[PDB]
Amino acid sequence: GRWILKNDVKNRSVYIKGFPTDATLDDIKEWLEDKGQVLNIQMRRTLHKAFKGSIFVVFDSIESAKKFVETPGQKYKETDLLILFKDDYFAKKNEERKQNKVE
Repeated sequence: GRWILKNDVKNRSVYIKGFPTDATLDDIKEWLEDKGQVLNIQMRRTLHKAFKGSIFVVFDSIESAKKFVETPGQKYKETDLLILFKDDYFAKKNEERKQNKVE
């Protein structure tokens, strides 16, 4: 995270949670091919006695990645599919307010 050069990878990174218990590359790529195309996807796994099911997806165009997160709540039937952005994950993950606000 030192000196951002080339294409901003932050505005081009996306994370999705809720995939099936076997969201393999073929299964995860199947849902993306039918909605939003990703040029790079990282599968998040956890110890065998661990439960994960998370996968990071990076769209080819930065503008296309923001339009997917700016879309109203999008959930996939059968397996609950939830789309989360990197800025929000880091915000909901760290949990720390700095500037004043409603709270």
